[PDB]
Amino acid sequence: GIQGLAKLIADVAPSAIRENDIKSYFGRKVAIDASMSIYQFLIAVETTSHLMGMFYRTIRMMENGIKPVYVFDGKPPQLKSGELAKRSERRAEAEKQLQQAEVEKFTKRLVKVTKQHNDECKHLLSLMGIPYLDAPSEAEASCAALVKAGKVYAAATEDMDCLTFGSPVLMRHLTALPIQEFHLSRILQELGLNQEQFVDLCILLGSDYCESIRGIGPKRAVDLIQKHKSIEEIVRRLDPNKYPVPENWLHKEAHQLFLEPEVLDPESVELKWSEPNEEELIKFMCGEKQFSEERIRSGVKRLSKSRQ
Ligand SMILES: CN1CCn2c(Cc3ccccc3)nc(=O)c(O)c2C1=O
Ligand SMILES: [Mg+2]
Ligand SMILES: [Mg+2]
Repeated sequence: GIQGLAKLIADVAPSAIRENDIKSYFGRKVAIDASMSIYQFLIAVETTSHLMGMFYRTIRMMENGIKPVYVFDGKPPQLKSGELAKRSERRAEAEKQLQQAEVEKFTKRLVKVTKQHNDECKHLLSLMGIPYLDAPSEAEASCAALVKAGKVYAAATEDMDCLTFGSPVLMRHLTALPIQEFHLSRILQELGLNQEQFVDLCILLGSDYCESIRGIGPKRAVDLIQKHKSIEEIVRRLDPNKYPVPENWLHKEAHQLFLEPEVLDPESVELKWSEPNEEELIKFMCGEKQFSEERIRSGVKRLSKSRQ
């Protein structure tokens, strides 16, 4: 995510954020960041919470006429050609910050979406008749591309860096309370920045891909981006003794990653929603995952009715 982005937009561009009832979305298609959704199900208060949340939160969407397409993460982006970055390195950064102390905040970040979580959620979605795509890299980047192409109305994720990846519309809290909807065009207009400049502001705010300048906070960053437009222009004017830039700063590699990310082909995708398979759903959820037969049978019934 982008450190303090949702709070900064609430201060500078409040009219880009709108809170709406889930009843206002009947008939809409959304691209859900499945990796972040599974993560959110695992951290809420062996485990089957990933399947429980996937089954009941998807049935709720279908009961409110929302048609979801789940997008799963592929390989992590590589910023340098010499090194091999792994998503577990971010969880290692979260473990250092945890033992220092916001204690609960860093405890959530340790949680891994395992191989078994992804495969069992894709198995559940197939039985339910819900389509899913595998993104070549970040699912939030592919959710944004599906929106730009007009394939779906919005990207549904808790990840603010979906705006950084260019998603025109971002819906938050769909798998949780009203839906929080962000409009990128309105954000860019109120800040007086184009997408390239917004990506550099997000870098200075704090992203998962590189460091941000120590000493330059959120208000100072907006100002410096409004005046100088780029990070290369800001660094060439900062006092190197007052504000030293990070050593071996990957800000250029992070910028390219956000502007031209590796995304799925939206035209290769032919979205279909099909009838749930009740017999195979009971055998998997109850027979294999020890779920209550009556609670599953009831959910499948609500889901079948939602289509017809
Ligand atoms: C599958 N997950 C796991 C959680 N997650 C987070 C949350 C986080 C932040 C920093 C280190 C670890 C996890 N931020 C993202 O930016 C992000 O993309 C994800 C994600 O997709
Ligand atoms: Mg992210
Ligand atoms: Mg993600």
